Amino acid sequence: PQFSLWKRPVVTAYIEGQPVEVLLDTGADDSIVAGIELGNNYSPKIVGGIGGFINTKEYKNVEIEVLNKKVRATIMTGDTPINIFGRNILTALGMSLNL
Amino acid sequence: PQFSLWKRPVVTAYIEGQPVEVLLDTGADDSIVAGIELGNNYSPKIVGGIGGFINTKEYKNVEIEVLNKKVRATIMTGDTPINIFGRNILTALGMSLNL
Ligand SMILES: CCC(CC)NC(=O)C[C@@H](C(=O)NC[C@@H](O)[C@H](Cc1ccccc1)NC(=O)[C@@H](NC(=O)c1ccc2ccccc2n1)[C@@H](C)O)C(C)(C)C
Repeated sequence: PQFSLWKRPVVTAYIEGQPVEVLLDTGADDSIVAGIELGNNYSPKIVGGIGGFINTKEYKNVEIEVLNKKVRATIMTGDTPINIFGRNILTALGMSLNL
Repeated sequence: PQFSLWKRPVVTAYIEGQPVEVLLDTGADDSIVAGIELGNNYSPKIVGGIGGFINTKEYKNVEIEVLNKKVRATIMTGDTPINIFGRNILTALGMSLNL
């Protein structure tokens, strides 16, 4: 699957079985999701954007299913308007930017 | 060119002859750059991400040479910690996201 960027590259993934829409982001070093419960086992992390900082709850070894593919990675959780799949997940999946 | 996503997909662009290092970003709707004087006629705007928003200057029909191509597009200027080329530019170069 090849995505032209005319529209945002958005897909449906299941995080630990819960379905969500995520933006596949080659401009995010990290993945951050909002409104899903991931559990008690996390670490406070502080994160940056264009806008400014945000504090997140950091989950590791999270079961992800996206694009007919199974991965495990670090998910952070927080106040994010759109949910984002960064370069850590993208790499694990085998995606690439082409020209 | 293909960009594995292991490291940030960064490249050298010339914006009106000035060289710049930029982020190729599938999760950026707008293109935003710091430290170039693009001049006088612009339009007052805002740009936001994670953490919040910032004040920008919107210029139109800027000349850019990147990836061995020549485009003309809108670039904002503002105090971004990293220069970003969003989907508006990527779409002009004919870049795609693949798996
Ligand atoms: C360290 C943790 C990670 C967390 C993502 N942060 C980074 O890797 C830093 C990194 C970064 O923040 N990358 C993510 C960026 O790619 C984010 C992703 C995104 C999309 C949509 C909504 C929110 C956020 N995009 C952006 O910052 C661009 N934003 C948007 O396209 C965008 C779209 C819709 C929105 C709706 C409401 C509020 C904000 C909205 N922002 C901006 C350039 O125009 C730098 C500063 C280098 C670009």
